[PDB]
Amino acid sequence: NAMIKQRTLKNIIRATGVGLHSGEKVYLTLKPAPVDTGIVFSRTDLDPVVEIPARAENVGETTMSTTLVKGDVKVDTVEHLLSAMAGLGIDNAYVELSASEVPIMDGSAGPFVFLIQSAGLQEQEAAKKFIRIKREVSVEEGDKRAVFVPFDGFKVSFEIDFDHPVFRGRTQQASVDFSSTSFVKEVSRARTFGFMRDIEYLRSQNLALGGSVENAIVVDENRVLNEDGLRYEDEFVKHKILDAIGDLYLLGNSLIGEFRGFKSGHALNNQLLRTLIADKDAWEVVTFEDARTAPISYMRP
Ligand SMILES: C[C@@H](O)[C@H](NC(=O)c1ccc(-c2ccc(Br)cc2)cc1)C(=O)NO
Ligand SMILES: [Zn+2]
Repeated sequence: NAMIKQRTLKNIIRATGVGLHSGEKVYLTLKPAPVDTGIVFSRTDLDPVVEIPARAENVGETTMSTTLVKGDVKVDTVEHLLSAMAGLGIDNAYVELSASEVPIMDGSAGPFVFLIQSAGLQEQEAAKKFIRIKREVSVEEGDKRAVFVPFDGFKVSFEIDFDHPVFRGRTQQASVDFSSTSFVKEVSRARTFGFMRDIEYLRSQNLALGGSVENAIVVDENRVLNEDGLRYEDEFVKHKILDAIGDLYLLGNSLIGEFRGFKSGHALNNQLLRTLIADKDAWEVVTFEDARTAPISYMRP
């Protein structure tokens, strides 16, 4: 039988861009890593070089993006790159950065999934480990909720709630079941977004210095300002799904289960992970010695 194997990169990937929040120019380098390394961020601009494993315990700030911290060393906005890594089944990789923030690229996981697939994937000689949800686990705060439900595969449901003319109809909720729907085709191209009133407040405080219509959907009181429009009819809720997939990948292993989110953000997503990790009776580590019988499928490398 053919086991589901761990994956890394076949070749080194190089990217350049700007941090959404910092506005700083950053050089990103993706490198192959040995079996059981996981995703590890590396700040190569520092002396000595500081390594931060992409794990729930290393999550610092969770206000507008997911930030990893080790001492006072930070790696900001890891969620879109981790979403791309999770979507393509990359287990092990070194993510080298020349600055404290992952480049925003076009605001989606699209440019990352393209850079990874261009370099190609390398299957490694070790079984891929999955975390299977055995019991329900939920976290709430006010009207926000995030839940893990046992499910034979991988499924993400998300609902947003904006009282705004652009956000009416069935476009405010989406469910993606990865047994029948491609992360690449239906999720990866969904861009980050911001409302003009919030952006004006951020700018007044010298925040979100790298943001523009080139790396985000900008919505005022009545419309989308981007001249070229949306990539999906429900691009906003698909971006929240992209975010949830990246934040969930801080578990350090692919999930076998279902995520449901209602107005959930980076903070509640990480509180859900921390609650699941603490509740050892709600999950177990599984491997698939026969890919045929597996409830999750990855694209060929
Ligand atoms: C969607 C939301 O959860 C979050 N994005 C933001 O908080 C955010 C997105 C864009 C801007 C922004 C866009 C354009 C301009 Br001009 C300035 C800021 C600010 C914050 C996000 O994608 N986190 O991963
Ligand atoms: Zn995002």
